[PDB]
Amino acid sequence: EFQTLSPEGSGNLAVIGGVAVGVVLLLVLAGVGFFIHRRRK
Amino acid sequence: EFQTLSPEGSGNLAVIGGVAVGVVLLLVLAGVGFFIHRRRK
Repeated sequence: EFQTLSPEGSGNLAVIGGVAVGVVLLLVLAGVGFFIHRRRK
Repeated sequence: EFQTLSPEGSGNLAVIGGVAVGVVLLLVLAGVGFFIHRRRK
């Protein structure tokens, strides 16, 4: 499930992807961050 | 899959939030969906 959203901005509407996308990635590291080591190894 | 497109639209950047944001919400329901009863206990 490889996916890559290249940077595409025009003006003020570009800020949408920047924040939106940025949130997605952060969501992964977060959940997958503790959900991967919730009880250590 | 995407069809019916106008010859000139002043919102090509809007599609960013639509997809980006839409993905975020879906990410929650997904993870929180199985992570709510994963392996039962």
